[PDB]
Amino acid sequence: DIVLTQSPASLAVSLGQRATISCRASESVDSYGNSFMHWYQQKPGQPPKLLIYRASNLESGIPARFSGSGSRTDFTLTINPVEADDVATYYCQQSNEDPRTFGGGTKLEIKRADAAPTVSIFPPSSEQLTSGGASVVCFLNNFYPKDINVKWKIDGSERQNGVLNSWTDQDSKDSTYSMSSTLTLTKDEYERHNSYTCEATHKTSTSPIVKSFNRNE
Amino acid sequence: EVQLQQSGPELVKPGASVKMSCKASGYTFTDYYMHWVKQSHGKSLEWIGYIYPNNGGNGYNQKFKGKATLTVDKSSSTAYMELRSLTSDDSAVYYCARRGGYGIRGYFDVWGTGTTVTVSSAKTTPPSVYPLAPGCGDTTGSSVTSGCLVKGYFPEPVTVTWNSGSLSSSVHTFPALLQSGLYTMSSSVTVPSSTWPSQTVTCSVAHPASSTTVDKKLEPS
Ligand SMILES: COc1cc(S(=O)(=O)O)c2ccc3c(S(=O)(=O)O)cc(S(=O)(=O)O)c4ccc1c2c43
Ligand SMILES: [Zn+2]
Ligand SMILES: [Zn+2]
Repeated sequence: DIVLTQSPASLAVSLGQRATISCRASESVDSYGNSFMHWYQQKPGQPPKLLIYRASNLESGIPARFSGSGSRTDFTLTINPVEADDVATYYCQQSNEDPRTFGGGTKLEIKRADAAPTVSIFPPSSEQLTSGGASVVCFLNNFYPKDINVKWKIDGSERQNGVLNSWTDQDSKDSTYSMSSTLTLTKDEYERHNSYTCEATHKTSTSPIVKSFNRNE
Repeated sequence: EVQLQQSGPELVKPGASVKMSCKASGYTFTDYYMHWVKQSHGKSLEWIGYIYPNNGGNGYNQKFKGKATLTVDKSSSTAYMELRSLTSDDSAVYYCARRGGYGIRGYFDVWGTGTTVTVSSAKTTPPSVYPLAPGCGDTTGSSVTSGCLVKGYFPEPVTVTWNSGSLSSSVHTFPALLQSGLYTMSSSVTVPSSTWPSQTVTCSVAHPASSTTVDKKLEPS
């Protein structure tokens, strides 16, 4: 069956710049003078959407910043210029022979200036404490690049595990990311110690950003 | 416009079946081939098979032969896929898509809204919703981040809205993660200091799978 290999798997491009996305098929996908390769855009959360068909034809309603070239085995999707809401995964697909097959996708990331997180920390709610559980939560908001470490400290000793980190997809307007980090304890372990800290380490500073609270106030 | 509306999320036990639908509008259902496509979280797309409504004929990816079955209801412009002997391998998003172009080798010009299938033994559980507000006596500094932690529910998903959608631009939704076989997600909103707490803030959490909605007022401790 025809294998499509896209590259890169992942691509960071600045606003206003040109993105180049490749797809190579293991067999020629040409027939009757055409190249049966298509490109789709998928924004996260959403169905794919047709950008280009038969290698180079622009689907209607799709802006001319998107263009496709190539024939036989090598194909290119170009985005030019790239805009903030192009954050998506792009997929090539052949339909020259059954079964139709898809490349593994290329995830387009917008490259923008560095931005430090805004960190907020929150103790367990009295509601949760009544259940006998205890989650401490730390929001790390509007940062770039995506790469960030959160370190949890309880009275100055570091805790893993019980930590769940979860990032948003890159914002399609400001191109930043947010993260939440949740440390889950038992009500009893929670009530045993006093000081809780969420430390965010990011390339914006040689210096961790710290937020803390003391359970007894 | 051409629309393909797909049936809602489905939770199915291992070994059971599921049947899902795709309603066409804005065009002649009987005039187009309908294809189906599997997307497993949230990466690779695989073509399943196709069906001609009016007529028709159908065909499958060999990988999906034992597994999938395509049917149509022409009277009601609805295409159907049924999946049998489900494994966690079949937990995925399924799309229907219209085939365009002049031929058998056509591209897909419209995609349906996607049906999410979870294959699991874990029981439907509603979420606990806890407020996330300052704090320890003081607010700092010029903007205030509030949140709701939505915890211990199954299956996915939930929807969190803030002041019935009045807060919007500031909302961050954090994807759900599975701990101890239950889901936890959170959502934050940020408002101006000068506004809080005088202007009250409520997160509403919907878990359609358990028909439960919960509102939480973001009181200060
Ligand atoms: C010389 O044979 C041609 C020519 C064209 S052309 O319009 O671009 O000249 C075709 C244009 C489009 C074709 C299409 S498409 O509209 O679904 O992209 C499918 C097929 S197919 O091989 O019969 O499935 C074709 C089979 C043969 C085809 C063409 C298609
Ligand atoms: Zn071949
Ligand atoms: Zn944001």
